[PDB]
Amino acid sequence: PSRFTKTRKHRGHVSAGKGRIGKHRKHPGGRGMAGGQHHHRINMDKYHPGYFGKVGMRYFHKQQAHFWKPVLNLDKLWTLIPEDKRDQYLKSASKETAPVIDTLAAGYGKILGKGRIPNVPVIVKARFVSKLAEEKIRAAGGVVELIA
Amino acid sequence: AKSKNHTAHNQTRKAHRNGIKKPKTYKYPSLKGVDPKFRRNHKHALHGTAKALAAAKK
Amino acid sequence: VLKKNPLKNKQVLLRLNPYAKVFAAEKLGSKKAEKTGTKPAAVFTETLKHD
Amino acid sequence: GIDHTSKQHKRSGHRTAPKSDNVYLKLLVKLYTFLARRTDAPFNKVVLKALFLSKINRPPVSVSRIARALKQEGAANKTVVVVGTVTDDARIFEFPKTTVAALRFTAGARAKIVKAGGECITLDQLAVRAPKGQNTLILRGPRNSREAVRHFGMGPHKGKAPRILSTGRKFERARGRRRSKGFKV
Amino acid sequence: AISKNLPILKNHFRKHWQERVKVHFDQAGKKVSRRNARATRAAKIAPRPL
Amino acid sequence: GKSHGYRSRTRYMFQRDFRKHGAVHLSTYLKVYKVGDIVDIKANGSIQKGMPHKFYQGKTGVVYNVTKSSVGVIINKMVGNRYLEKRLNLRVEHIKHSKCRQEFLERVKANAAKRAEAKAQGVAVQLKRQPAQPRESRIVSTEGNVPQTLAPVPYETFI
Amino acid sequence: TAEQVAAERAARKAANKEKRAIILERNAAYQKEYETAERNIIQAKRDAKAAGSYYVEAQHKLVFVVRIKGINKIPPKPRKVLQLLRLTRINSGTFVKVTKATLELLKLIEPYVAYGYPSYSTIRQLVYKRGFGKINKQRVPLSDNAIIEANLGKYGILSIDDLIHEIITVGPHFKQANNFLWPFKLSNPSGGWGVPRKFKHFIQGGSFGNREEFINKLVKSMN
RNA sequence: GGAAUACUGCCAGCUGGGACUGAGGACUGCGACGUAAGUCAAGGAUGCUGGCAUAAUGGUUAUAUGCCGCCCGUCUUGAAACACGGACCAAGGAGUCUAACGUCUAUGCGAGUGUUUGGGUGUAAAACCCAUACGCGUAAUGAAAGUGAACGUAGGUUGGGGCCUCGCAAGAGGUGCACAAUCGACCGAUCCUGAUGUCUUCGGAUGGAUUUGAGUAAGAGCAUAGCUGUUGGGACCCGAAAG
RNA sequence: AAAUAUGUAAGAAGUCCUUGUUACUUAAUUGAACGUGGACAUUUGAAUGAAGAGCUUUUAGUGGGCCAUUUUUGGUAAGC
RNA sequence: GCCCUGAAAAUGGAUGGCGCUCAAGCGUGUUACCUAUACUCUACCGUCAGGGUUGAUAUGAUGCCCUGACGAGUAGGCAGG
Ligand SMILES: [Mg+2]
Ligand SMILES: [Mg+2]
Ligand SMILES: [Mg+2]
Ligand SMILES: [Mg+2]
Ligand SMILES: [Mg+2]
Ligand SMILES: [Mg+2]
Ligand SMILES: [Mg+2]
Ligand SMILES: [Mg+2]
Ligand SMILES: [Mg+2]
Ligand SMILES: [Mg+2]
Ligand SMILES: [Mg+2]
Ligand SMILES: [Mg+2]
Ligand SMILES: [Mg+2]
Ligand SMILES: [Mg+2]
Ligand SMILES: [Mg+2]
Ligand SMILES: [Mg+2]
Ligand SMILES: [Mg+2]
Ligand SMILES: [Mg+2]
Ligand SMILES: [Mg+2]
Ligand SMILES: [Mg+2]
Ligand SMILES: [Mg+2]
Ligand SMILES: [Mg+2]
Ligand SMILES: [Mg+2]
Ligand SMILES: [Mg+2]
Ligand SMILES: [Mg+2]
Ligand SMILES: [Mg+2]
Ligand SMILES: [Mg+2]
Ligand SMILES: [Mg+2]
Ligand SMILES: [Mg+2]
Ligand SMILES: [Mg+2]
Ligand SMILES: [Mg+2]
Ligand SMILES: [Mg+2]
Ligand SMILES: [Mg+2]
Ligand SMILES: [Mg+2]
Ligand SMILES: [Mg+2]
Ligand SMILES: [Mg+2]
Ligand SMILES: [Mg+2]
Ligand SMILES: [Mg+2]
Ligand SMILES: [Mg+2]
Ligand SMILES: [Mg+2]
Ligand SMILES: [Mg+2]
Ligand SMILES: [Mg+2]
Ligand SMILES: [Mg+2]
Ligand SMILES: [Mg+2]
Ligand SMILES: [Mg+2]
Ligand SMILES: [Mg+2]
Ligand SMILES: [Mg+2]
Ligand SMILES: [Mg+2]
Ligand SMILES: [Mg+2]
Ligand SMILES: [Mg+2]
Ligand SMILES: [Mg+2]
Ligand SMILES: [Mg+2]
Ligand SMILES: [Mg+2]
Ligand SMILES: [Mg+2]
Repeated sequence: PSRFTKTRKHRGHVSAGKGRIGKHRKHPGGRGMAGGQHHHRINMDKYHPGYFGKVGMRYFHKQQAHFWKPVLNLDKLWTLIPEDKRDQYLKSASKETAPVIDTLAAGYGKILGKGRIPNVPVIVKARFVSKLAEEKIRAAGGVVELIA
Repeated sequence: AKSKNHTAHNQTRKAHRNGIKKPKTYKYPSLKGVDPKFRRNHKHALHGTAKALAAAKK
Repeated sequence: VLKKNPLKNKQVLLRLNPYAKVFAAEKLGSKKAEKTGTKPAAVFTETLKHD
Repeated sequence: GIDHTSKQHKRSGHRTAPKSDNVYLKLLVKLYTFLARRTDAPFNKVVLKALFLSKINRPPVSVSRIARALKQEGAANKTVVVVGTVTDDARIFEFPKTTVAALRFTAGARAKIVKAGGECITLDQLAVRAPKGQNTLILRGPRNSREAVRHFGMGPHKGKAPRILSTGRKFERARGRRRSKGFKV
Repeated sequence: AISKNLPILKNHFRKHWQERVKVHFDQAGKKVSRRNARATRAAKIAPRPL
Repeated sequence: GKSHGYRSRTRYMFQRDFRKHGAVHLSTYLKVYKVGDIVDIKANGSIQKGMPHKFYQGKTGVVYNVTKSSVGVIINKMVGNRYLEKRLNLRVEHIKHSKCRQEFLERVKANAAKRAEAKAQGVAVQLKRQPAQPRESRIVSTEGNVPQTLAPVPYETFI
Repeated sequence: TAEQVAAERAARKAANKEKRAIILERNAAYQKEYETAERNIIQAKRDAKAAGSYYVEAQHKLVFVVRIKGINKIPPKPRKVLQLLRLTRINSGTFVKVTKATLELLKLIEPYVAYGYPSYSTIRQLVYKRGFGKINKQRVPLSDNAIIEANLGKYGILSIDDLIHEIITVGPHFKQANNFLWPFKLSNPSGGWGVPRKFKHFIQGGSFGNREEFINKLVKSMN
């Protein structure tokens, strides 16, 4: 709200809060990003290195989520199993009745290997796995089932 | 329209407003620029002395 | 609430440092030295009045 | 006149009450301004301060940060204080008993803590059990973790992180970032 | 101009944007309309299911 | 145009001492430098390699590195309103152990010892330096010494 | 508790009675310590004269300093020194221990201050009338001996004349005792400065610099 | 030869005249005088006496008298200026709103978070309710193909609040979150090493390197709101010669 | 070859004793770094002061200057 | 040394004026005296700092209370109204 605003406290002092020498004027230095390569160069490398010039390959008609492979770390994994149904398998570790986890169903597309999972077998099915994700699932008596 | 060219007038006053101090000392300081091959081998004396001091915890 | 000076107002003088009581009582803001007879050597006054 | 050596009428740079208006918070604050005034016990004097802090200075203590702090030797039976809120962490499985005094618990946090046979008490509940902080283990969250502080100190060669609204290549990635385009930071 | 350490914005308002501004005051209004026309379509469409 | 080259202004600074030109003696190469050592800097202009820049002339710093033919010295340089920290790579010909640092260590040893002997009598010490005190009373004697008394001298030209 | 109060209250009237007599014992002693020492230097001079020699005194261990310049238009160095000697407003004063390392401060600071050697008399009236102590940043008058003991007790010093003693004799805890004393806020001299202009040297025609013994007559009109 | 006196300094020696002040509002402190009862100038004034009632006193106003005081506003190193604007009065008259943001603060929930496109509903632009998605966040790195975060109690060292143990204390030992400095480990880029294998060109284990990254190493974010700051907008208000 | 200005030092991040690590280094259990264990806490290593120390984030105005002592360049000089 | 000459400009005028000659001039010394928004003590306002205090105890806990220090200000920042 305006009543809360400095321009109310400035009422009665000349020049608002903008000096007597330097004025408040229409665009000194120019509108927008003028002369990033000239009179504004310092600010534009420092605060913004990289800005100017090209790098890398063009790609015509790139369609986002051709590249849709959301990631899931072992770090969690056991979250994709309903809170309650979870301790069931957790206390009864077995290659007999190991919980099948469909990660594609959960919206992911690649299991990444960050973290530690407890030593309890799991059927993990996903498109794509990190080499270590597999190595840690296998470590605790599980497997990876590649799906699509 | 010639104008004043240069001076260091007041520049001392300005520097001493909140200024000088020194520049912050640290036991275990920055090994920036210290001889690589001295460093490399030092990594290993360090691995050892630690590893060695594990021979007291178990 | 009010700083009282001990060099006036004998009471606050006595609060700080007693002995003032004996000091005053035994004079000794005067008190005489004991007389002696040390006379200055002849060389001393030769040099005083020299040139 | 006086040759001053110091800025006159300078106020300490220190919060003196909470900024908040939370009635209840001013009561906790009223509690410990009494406890810290009328006891010694360093612990109170600390919490009384910690109560004034802003939401950045009170980053969340996690449930796993608690689980780990209890693995400290001679810790397990201490009661961990978190003048701030405690969140839940899906990533620990074994979570010990112990009683945790905080300001707020997320749903899942007091869930974990209780189901492990443990307690979740408010601070004034703590205050009565331990007027002097007996067996309390104060915990603070990772402050320098904010997305905000990534950009603090942004400068050439500072290694920090640009304020760039929308990232990728073509986004501040060329001149001044590689020896091949002008130079490198 | 360019100054301070701020993100580089790209707010496209150089074009008489004000001439083509659509504020949806009739959000409430056209919800009622949208209903007073589903009921009234259900009415004439007899026991059929819309 | 103005000129501000790297060795500008140093016509006398990087000059050799009078009748001390040519070959730098071998004491300079036999001295051994450890990290943490405190060294004075003073360029030898005949050793053009590994010279300090003219600023660092006469400055004193600490060794942070010992390489083959050089030491790395850390200098605290004032720039603006803050001290900045500088890494210098100087050949041994431009460096010198600091005497006042060698005196300090001598006084540390000296202080340990005085402390030994003292405690090996349980007695007190005073190990820290006091500054030059006033002066206690004296009695000058006048024997052989009857004060020759002086006076001011009249003006007198002599050209 | 009605018989526990007088039980502690008169357990303090007891305590206060003893301290009060200890002080007496000390103050009475100090007197003679002075009385004798001053006497000694007198006859030492008479004796050396008698034997045809010259007794020469010990150089003064103590000076008192009064800033007599205002605060503006002072050069950085002496300005700094003026502060480190706690003399940051006109007519304030402090005591300084004379050693080489303070002696050169007084040099640097000289055309802004007037100093010399304080008598017991002056040091006594200065502390009595104008002595305040520094406690928790605060400037507290020395109304009762309790205040000094509370703060200087750890060093000896548990009366005002204990303070005075530690000052005029200089020695052990001069640093602390003297720092305990707030800078003295003197008035302008009642009776004038005795000189047409103050900011020449005392030798040149008055004020500023070491006026030696003469400091006392000044400070007595400022006190 | 024996004195005085001047000069200088000291007295916790005595004492007269004048001036300004009288803050505080039970007690509590330190004392002092007393053989004691008790008294006191001892942590801030009381006593006695008088005067004023169409009045003493005080506020305001006018005038006189003493001293003092150039015209404001502005740009400016410098304005009372022989710089500009302004004869007088009233009413109008200038940092806004919006889209996207920085920092900080408050609040909700929290590894999540955002009901409002829309649907439901209504006492009808409100309030109450809601399914699927979507957005931002929880993954980085590389130009890309791509690959993708525990040797270790998620490491070592050094400070480190608080807590614990001993102590009557002082102090000593233990544990030490946040934060800081440093060494190391992990993921991607780069340059090497190139095992077991294979279809002889595929594959890329392992171990490295003064290289490198807006990373990892028991998550902090998402959303509403406010001040200040940012960009575009008529963009604080009024102003061209032009096109 | 001054005066005035000007670098650094005046300890716990220290000192000494024992001996552990390493692929560096040495003819070499030699060194060099970094440590374990032990010893010294009264002045722990000059003075004075400290109105507290450290630290982070963000943002205003400014970016025409002028004057005096001294030093000093151009100019006959200048309120240059 | 002081004084005299050297010593010429334009409205009428300036040791500030009057006026001053063993000065009310020049050099020097000695006392007293006058006077700033500065110094000393005290009251009051505010600012900052440090404390004390709701144990049950008529009406302000962001409040009451004790203590110390400090106060110039354009452009400008912030706060309280
Ligand atoms: Mg304002
Ligand atoms: Mg202003
Ligand atoms: Mg105006
Ligand atoms: Mg203007
Ligand atoms: Mg990618
Ligand atoms: Mg994760
Ligand atoms: Mg120009
Ligand atoms: Mg010019
Ligand atoms: Mg300029
Ligand atoms: Mg992150
Ligand atoms: Mg870098
Ligand atoms: Mg648009
Ligand atoms: Mg445009
Ligand atoms: Mg419409
Ligand atoms: Mg339909
Ligand atoms: Mg040149
Ligand atoms: Mg030259
Ligand atoms: Mg020489
Ligand atoms: Mg070459
Ligand atoms: Mg008189
Ligand atoms: Mg008088
Ligand atoms: Mg005189
Ligand atoms: Mg005069
Ligand atoms: Mg006086
Ligand atoms: Mg007298
Ligand atoms: Mg009263
Ligand atoms: Mg009247
Ligand atoms: Mg006038
Ligand atoms: Mg006006
Ligand atoms: Mg002009
Ligand atoms: Mg004007
Ligand atoms: Mg004019
Ligand atoms: Mg104009
Ligand atoms: Mg008008
Ligand atoms: Mg109007
Ligand atoms: Mg409903
Ligand atoms: Mg650990
Ligand atoms: Mg127009
Ligand atoms: Mg036109
Ligand atoms: Mg055109
Ligand atoms: Mg210096
Ligand atoms: Mg700024
Ligand atoms: Mg700026
Ligand atoms: Mg600028
Ligand atoms: Mg300008
Ligand atoms: Mg000068
Ligand atoms: Mg003529
Ligand atoms: Mg004349
Ligand atoms: Mg003359
Ligand atoms: Mg005369
Ligand atoms: Mg004269
Ligand atoms: Mg005269
Ligand atoms: Mg006044
Ligand atoms: Mg002010």
